[PDB]
Amino acid sequence: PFKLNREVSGFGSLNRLRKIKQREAESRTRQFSNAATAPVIEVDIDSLLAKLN
RNA sequence: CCUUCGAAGAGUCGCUAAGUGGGUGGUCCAUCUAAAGCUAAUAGUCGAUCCUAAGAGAUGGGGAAGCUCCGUUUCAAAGGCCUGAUUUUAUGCAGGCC
Repeated sequence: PFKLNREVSGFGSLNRLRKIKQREAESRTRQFSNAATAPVIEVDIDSLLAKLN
């Protein structure tokens, strides 16, 4: 398995607000319906890996 | 016009208060509302210049209505220097000496 890089790494004020903004966008990209018939969520891996590389 | 409400200056008045309270007058009555404020009518070479001596005298602080006085290192945050791969949640100075 590949060792990727986390999006925001730090706890200073700038990094803490980066974390806030990154979590705020996670409520809209990785949605899970908690249902048996939930679809498998597929996203744009190219952009994410651009963030994680 | 109708209806529902309706605060009031304390080390102050007089050691130290009150809220139909209080202040001042009159032989019970009369009159005002303090302790807040505004408002017109011939020298690098000789000396000084530099250094400190007895002493004087700022700052810190204190007294006095004040012009000013006391006190000279005093319960003052009274200033200089050095080191470092750039300082470990990521490039907002850390440590040391007198």
